[PDB]
Amino acid sequence: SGRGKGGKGLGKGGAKRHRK
Amino acid sequence: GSYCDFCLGGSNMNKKSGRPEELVSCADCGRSGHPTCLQFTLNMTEAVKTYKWQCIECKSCILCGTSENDDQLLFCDDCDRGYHMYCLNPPVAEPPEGSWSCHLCWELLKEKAS
Ligand SMILES: [Zn+2]
Ligand SMILES: [Zn+2]
Ligand SMILES: [Zn+2]
Ligand SMILES: [Zn+2]
Repeated sequence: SGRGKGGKGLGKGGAKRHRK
Repeated sequence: GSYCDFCLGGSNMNKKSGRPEELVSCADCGRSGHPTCLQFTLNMTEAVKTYKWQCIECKSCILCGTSENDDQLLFCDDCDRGYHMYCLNPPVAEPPEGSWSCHLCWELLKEKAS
């Protein structure tokens, strides 16, 4: 969930999850 | 042989908790995951263990199944059917970007009644 490895991400919190 | 990308145990085991559950592998990758570690809902949980729970990455739309914009894709965490929020029947622009149920679940929702 919340997409696996492939970078660092786009968010810096903890709200919402699972997308890609 | 797969396992929860969060415990890497094995469904009947939540390894990180050593407790029983039931992973969900991607019908593309095979990456399994415990709906507890996935924060899934029952319906999701139950729906994703049976059909293609395409890992959120492969998730893409269902209205397109292309990922196209993926900035609108609405991830029905009630089975895992993403819909670019402008693919739905009542298309959103931002509203339930993450949660939100899909149409197959709904028509099935209303069907659940009575
Ligand atoms: Zn787990
Ligand atoms: Zn995948
Ligand atoms: Zn779409
Ligand atoms: Zn659904």
